[PDB]
Amino acid sequence: ALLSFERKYRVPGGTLVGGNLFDFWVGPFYVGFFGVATFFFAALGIILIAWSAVLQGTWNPQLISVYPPALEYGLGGAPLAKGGLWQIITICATGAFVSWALREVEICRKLGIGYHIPFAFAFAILAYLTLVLFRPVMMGAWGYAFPYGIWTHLDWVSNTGYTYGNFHYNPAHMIAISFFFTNALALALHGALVLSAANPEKGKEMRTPDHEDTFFRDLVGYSIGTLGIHRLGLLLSLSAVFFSALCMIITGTIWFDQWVDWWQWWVKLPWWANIPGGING
Amino acid sequence: DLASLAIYSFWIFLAGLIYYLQTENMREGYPLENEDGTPAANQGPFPLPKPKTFILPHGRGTLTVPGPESEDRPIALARTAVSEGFPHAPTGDPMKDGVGPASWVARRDLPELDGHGHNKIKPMKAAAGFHVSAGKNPIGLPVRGCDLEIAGKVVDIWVDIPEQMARFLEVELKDGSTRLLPMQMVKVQSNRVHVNALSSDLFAGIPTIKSPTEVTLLEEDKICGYVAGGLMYAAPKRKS
Amino acid sequence: EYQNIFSQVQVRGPADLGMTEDVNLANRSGVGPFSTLLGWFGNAQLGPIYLGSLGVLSLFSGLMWFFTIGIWFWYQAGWNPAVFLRDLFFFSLEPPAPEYGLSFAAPLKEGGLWLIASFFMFVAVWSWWGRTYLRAQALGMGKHTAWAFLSAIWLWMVLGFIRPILMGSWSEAVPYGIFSHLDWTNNFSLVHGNLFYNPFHGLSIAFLXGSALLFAMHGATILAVSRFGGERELEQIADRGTAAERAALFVRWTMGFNATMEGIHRWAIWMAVLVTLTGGIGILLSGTVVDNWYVWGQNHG
Ligand code: BCL
Ligand code: BCL
Ligand code: BCL
Ligand SMILES: CC[C@H]1c2cc3[nH]c4c(c3C)C(=O)[C@H](C(=O)OC)c4c3nc(cc4[nH]c(cc(n2)[C@@H]1C)c(C(C)=O)c4C)[C@@H](C)[C@@H]3CCC(=O)OC/C=C(\C)CCC[C@H](C)CCC[C@H](C)CCCC(C)C
Ligand SMILES: COC(C)(C)C/C=C/C(C)=C/C=C/C(C)=C/C=C/C(C)=C/C=C\C=C(C)\C=C\C=C(/C)CC/C=C(\C)CCC=C(C)C
Ligand SMILES: CCCCCCCCCCCC[N+](C)(C)[O-]
Ligand SMILES: CCCCCCCCCCCC[N+](C)(C)[O-]
Ligand SMILES: [Cl-]
Ligand SMILES: [Fe+3]
Repeated sequence: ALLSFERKYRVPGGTLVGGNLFDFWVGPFYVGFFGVATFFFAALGIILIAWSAVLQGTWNPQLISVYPPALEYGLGGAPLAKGGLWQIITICATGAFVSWALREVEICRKLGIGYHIPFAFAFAILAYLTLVLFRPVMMGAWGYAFPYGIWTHLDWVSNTGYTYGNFHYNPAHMIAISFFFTNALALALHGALVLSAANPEKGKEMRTPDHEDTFFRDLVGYSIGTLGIHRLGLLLSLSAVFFSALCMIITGTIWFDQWVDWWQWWVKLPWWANIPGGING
Repeated sequence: DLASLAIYSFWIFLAGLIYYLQTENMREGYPLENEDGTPAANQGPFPLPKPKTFILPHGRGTLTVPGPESEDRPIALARTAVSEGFPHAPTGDPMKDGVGPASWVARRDLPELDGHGHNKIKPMKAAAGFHVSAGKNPIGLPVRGCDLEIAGKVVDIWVDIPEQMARFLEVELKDGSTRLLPMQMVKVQSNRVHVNALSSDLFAGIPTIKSPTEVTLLEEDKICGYVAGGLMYAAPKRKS
Repeated sequence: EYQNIFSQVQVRGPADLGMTEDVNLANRSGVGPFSTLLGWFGNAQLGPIYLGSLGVLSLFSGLMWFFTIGIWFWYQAGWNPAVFLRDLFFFSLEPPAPEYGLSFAAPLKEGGLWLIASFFMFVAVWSWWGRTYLRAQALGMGKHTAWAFLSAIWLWMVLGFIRPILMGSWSEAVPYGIFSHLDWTNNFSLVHGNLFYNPFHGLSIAFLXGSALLFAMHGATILAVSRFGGERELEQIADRGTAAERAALFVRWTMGFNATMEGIHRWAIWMAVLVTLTGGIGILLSGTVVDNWYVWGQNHG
């Protein structure tokens, strides 16, 4: 079934691979070559997750976990039962993620729009690959990577984090946090502003961008505008993830001591390092 | 305990909230249709919402949604397969016909107004006080197609007055007529404006507007659409 | 292929004094300057801002809060500008000791100040809230910004006011300090038995991360369809055009469900406000009702 305005858009073409073979929809879903790949890597990856659950001895989803190899195996392979399944599943996860991004490109071409969405999505693939691929390789084992389980992946964050003290003190963590916070502020503001102009005081006509821009200027003296806000949101959230991967690529590779102590470079600056009083000395 | 209460209450409120959100996004394009335009049998899980009515400013009537959905235009397409789910090939020139990435929508054929009821977009030559403030001024530059051939010259910028941004390049063609080019679809360079989406032979094909100083919403969609369609359809004439 | 992340040309006209509606124009400033730097990303125009009684009141007490904290940072630094710049992150204005409970009888050097600056902040923020409501009312707009703002006020109120009063001591509240408010956070989690077991924490994280995903998509899409005039989120509601049609079709073809131009902004406002709404409940219940989220999690309830 089709949206009331949709038929005029379901034209042939735009594919990257395969020509007109997978150029079709199933229900609302566009397929394409990379729809097939997505479903392949996803179906294959799901099977191995259930296989991992057979060997583990549990079907409870709050207990299924698929752990990386032990540190002992370094960056080599390991038995299916002892870390190899995470290795296959991880390859599949990547396959499914990259085919998802690529399938989105194909959807974009048919529709004649910009590629901004898969581009944004590629930053999230970056983050995933930092955690399960770039950081482990540099550190020298797959063991440094996180496990595929609901609550156990949360134990990894707590344990990785707490290994360097309070992880709060990673300076890239701090920046990454800030962008994550500002994006939510900007999202609530954008959401509220559009709705407040389309949905005014009862009985009044719809407001105009004019009203939206006047509201911001009246409130903080500056209005970024309606194109600027989407520029801003795309950019805020893409930065958040970027500094996340960054705080995490430098941890255990070029900085492995405690993160609170890194700040001592500032305090030992020589022109005040030995001045007495304050908190330090 | 009290926290267990808290969290069930929340997961219930969260389930009604998603239901609300889901039905609010059914206010356009519904009910679903078969590819022949009759109503589909399977309309999905949630019902349609209680219609809402917007009051359009400036005495422009109302809009009530969900409302009756007619394309109000002709669709030049034919089926390619015997079963639902495949593409629909164009039966003419998709760029002229307005299908695929060249589609437009039958929007009001009036210009969007600002908060004061004046035309929101004016050619700069009629926008008092307006000038290029930063960046390269495109006015006067020649316009180049994706086939590396020259199609026209920029003779004005069409500007959003309340938002103070450039929105169209008014391009003059060889016969003396002009056309609007979406500003998002040109690359202004030191010695030219480059248009990746159109070869030069397709510039006269850009839809024209009916008044030299105003562009209407239909007009905006037809122009904009046609330019985007060249990305797919004018590809038999493009190099790097 | 130009991407629309920066403007290629900037146009300028007269400064925009703004819509009037029921606004008292005696309280709008002169238009500030025009930033060309800002003009590549958004609007070049700075000002005019609107200041009334609530504006001054908020801005006044907003500074009084800020100054109190920084006055105590100099006293901590022993007035040496060099010490100040060095230990700036390390200074901290702390709430009264537990001994003083909820009384205001605390000495200046041991709380009291924190209570002064806390009160000034409390006046500044609520002032500013009423300002967002009253600014919308003047333009005849909905009060969505003010209700959404209330959800951030929720968490803040819980962290330093509601939860301290419920615990019975001002000491439970957050201090004023860069590195010191970080430490309060870690600690809070440790004492209550790992906040990762607080289900409102894990939900509030879901919405955090989901707001980054949503604004990532919404922004990318509107840029992807600005060639059709999509950034014009509002007239596309009054009169759906092709920008709105293809933005809907991207998400239907990718992942199967529907998004209208207005409809997707309801997702935006709720995804965002749920971060602080859920989080506030999790911090409020922590230590009032629940001592140890691991132990609570063990009984699943
Ligand atoms: C005790 C734990 C430590 C700590 C240790 C860590 C550690 C350790 C890490 C972080 C990381 C992060 N932390 Mg920290 N952190 C702490 C305290 C905090 C506080 C806080 C209030 O105190 C906050 C707000 C944060 C915030 C953050 C972010 C900066 C960052 C997570 C986002 C991210 O990477 O997204 C990136 C997004 C992804 C990786 C997801 C990608 C999704 C993929 C591409 C697609 C998946 C599809 C899925 C399978 C689809 C399936 C469903 C359907 C079938 C379709 N931390 C404490 C002090 N923090 C992480 C980071 O920076 O990672 C790079 C990290 O590794
Ligand atoms: C990003 C930094 C850290 C990390 C730190 C945290 C912390 C801290 C928390 C979570 C939380 C969650 N994380 Mg984790 N998380 C990481 C990487 C991942 C990856 C991945 C890269 O593949 C995935 C799929 C998940 C998945 C999840 C969910 C179990 C949960 C809610 C996510 C959410 O709302 O997202 C935002 C996305 C949306 C709103 C869109 C919809 C996404 C749907 C719901 C995804 C479900 C995935 C499903 C359960 C598993 C995949 C299906 C497979 C076929 C098996 N995390 C890394 C290592 N994650 C929270 C939680 O409650 O966990 C118990 C939590 O507190
Ligand atoms: C080691 C530390 C603990 C931890 C302890 C805590 C504690 C403690 C808290 C959180 C909170 C949160 N944590 Mg946790 N958390 C950790 C691990 C994580 C990780 C992770 C490892 O990946 C992540 C992603 C998160 C994520 C989150 C957020 C979802 C949430 C804060 C929401 C927010 O927007 O606050 C930012 C917004 C505000 C605080 C509201 C501010 C509103 C006011 C009105 C602003 C006024 C500003 C004032 C006027 C100054 C203006 C100055 C200038 C004028 C500009 N936590 C570990 C487990 N976390 C909070 C929460 O809700 O928990 C449920 C919380 O209190
Ligand atoms: C970069 C900014 C933010 C962002 C953006 C973003 N995400 C996106 C997009 C964009 C722009 C999309 O276009 C795309 C999309 O379609 O969204 C609806 C997507 C998407 N973001 C998703 C999730 C997601 N995004 C996250 C984060 C973020 N996404 C960033 C914060 C997170 C977090 C914070 O943890 C998650 C979980 C999906 C909804 C979707 C991608 C769907 C996809 O790739 O589907 C193909 C794959 C499958 C259907 C399943 C494959 C299964 C595996 C082979 C087996 C499982 C392996 C996996 C490692 C198990 C892990 C689970 C445990 C860790 C619990
Ligand atoms: C340059 O030097 C000068 C002196 C000029 C200026 C410098 C100033 C400086 C150095 C400022 C630095 C400020 C900093 C570092 C601020 C940090 C603030 C942070 C991180 C705050 C975090 C959280 C705060 C919270 C949660 C506060 C909550 C408060 C309330 C909810 C209200 C509290 C109300 C109370 C206690 C009751 C008050 C009394 C009555 C009767 C209502
Ligand atoms: C988020 C803050 C945005 C910037 C706000 C500053 C702009 C204030 C402009 C007022 C200036 C008017 N004045 C006094 C110069 O005439
Ligand atoms: C929120 C602050 C963001 C402001 C961004 C300022 C970036 C300047 C970009 C200049 C590049 C424009 N140009 C044409 C020179 O390329
Ligand atoms: Cl910043
Ligand atoms: Fe703004």
